[PDB]
Amino acid sequence: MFKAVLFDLDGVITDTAEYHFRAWKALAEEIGINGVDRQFNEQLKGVSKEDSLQKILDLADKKVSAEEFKELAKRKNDNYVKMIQDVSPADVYPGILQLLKDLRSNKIKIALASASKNGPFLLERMNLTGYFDAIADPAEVAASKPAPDIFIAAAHAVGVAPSESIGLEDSQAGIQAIKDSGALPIGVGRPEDLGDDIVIVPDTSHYTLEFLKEVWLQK
Ligand SMILES: O=P(O)(O)OC[C@H]1O[C@@H](O)[C@H](O)[C@@H](O)[C@@H]1O
Ligand code: ALF
Ligand SMILES: [Mg+2]
Repeated sequence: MFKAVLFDLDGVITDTAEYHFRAWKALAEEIGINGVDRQFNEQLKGVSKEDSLQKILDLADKKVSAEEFKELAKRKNDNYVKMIQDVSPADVYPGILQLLKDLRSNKIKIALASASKNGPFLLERMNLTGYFDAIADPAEVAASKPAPDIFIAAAHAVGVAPSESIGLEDSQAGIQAIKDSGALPIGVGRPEDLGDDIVIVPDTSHYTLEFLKEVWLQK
């Protein structure tokens, strides 16, 4: 039986992938780049703040100064941080709170494997901090998603091997990170976005302990 679950945050625990998208799209447009639509945004999910900005600049073969790059990343973060101030426990996605309770009651470790530097603040807004045994610090890993490092760090932080863990993700980059960590991925979203080669559920209500057990036994 698996011994840990490694959670992505944005688009898994709550609908903040939507807010990252809106904030990045707004930034892109301010700089005259119009290609950040929902389809392109699938390439941005899971990616660090700096890598996100770079992917956007690349879309338009645009170069900015180092000073401008720093200011643009700050402007997007400042906007995003404003957007999330009113997040509350009411915004926890369906199933997630119950899953945390059920994991905790079955002595399964719970770790956050988020790229977001806003992760701790969001878990506090949602009254979830006390369910997490560890939060992997995304500033500490030498490499970000789709590198596996953040998932490996999350597993190690709760004393479990990645191979004894499930990872939950909504992104292409994050699914790849889980695969390369040795943990078992279960995605949430559309197979058209996340692939047909892993288990994908259509919405978070499917993330029950019963189902995670259902998947572990088979794969
Ligand atoms: O800018 P932050 O809060 O550090 O977030 C980093 C990344 O965190 C990931 O969880 C999101 O999927 C990305 O969209 C985001 O860019
Ligand atoms: F959506 Al995340 F780390 F929270 F990629
Ligand atoms: Mg996500």
